[PDB]
Amino acid sequence: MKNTCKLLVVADHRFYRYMGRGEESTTTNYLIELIDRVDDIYRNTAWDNAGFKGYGIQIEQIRILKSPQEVKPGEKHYNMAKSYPNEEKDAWDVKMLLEQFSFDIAEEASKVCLAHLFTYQDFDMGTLGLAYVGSPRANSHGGVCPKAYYSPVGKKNIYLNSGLTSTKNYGKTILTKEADLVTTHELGHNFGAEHDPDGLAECAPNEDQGGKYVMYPIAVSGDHENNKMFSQCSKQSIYKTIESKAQECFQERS
Ligand SMILES: [Zn+2]
Repeated sequence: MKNTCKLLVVADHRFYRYMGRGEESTTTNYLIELIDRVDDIYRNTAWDNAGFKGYGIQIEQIRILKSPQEVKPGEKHYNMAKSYPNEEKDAWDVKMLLEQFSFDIAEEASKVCLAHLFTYQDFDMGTLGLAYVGSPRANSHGGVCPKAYYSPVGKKNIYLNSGLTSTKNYGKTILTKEADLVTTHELGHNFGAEHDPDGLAECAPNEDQGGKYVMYPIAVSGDHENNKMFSQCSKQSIYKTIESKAQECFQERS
């Protein structure tokens, strides 16, 4: 039916050079494969533990920004060669970066269920990504489905159906299996999931119980059985969002 959230996938010049080897083919295939692996997790998840399954993601359009964005003095762009505010770090403040991407990609984002940015930046405090949390409410801007949000400062309409993933952490490239989980997790927020309560052991098992689920606030290793699965807490939240938003912007799988 309408069980697929089409994506606008964007790779900046950093991801192109460091993850893609300066090759459009390589960068492109990497993203295509990663999204498909993430899609397997979503598609096989039974949100109602019964029959509400088969919902996933699929790339609608891929954009590879081979080189940085020629910028002028006092202006900033998410694909600009240098980082903001501290260029020396070559890693933006993740929050400002997600907002900038949303501002600059507004036009295209209005045409897709979700827009996701892939970069290669070593964000402070082991941060690997960020994304706006979705909601079942139609007038709630964040997450799945485009809903114009007038940005007082931006002086224009933007869409908060976005998120980003970085495959660099502590000076090195993270593992492929870790990359898959960062994106699953960020898309998870987009799909309506909040962080698993570090209290309710039902949603945050001990290592001898299979480990944490993908939406735990501290990045899982991906070594354990539960690491690439959504908890009950996440299933309930995402089910709620999907139930109403799927009718809103989900399409059929191509
Ligand atoms: Zn999170």
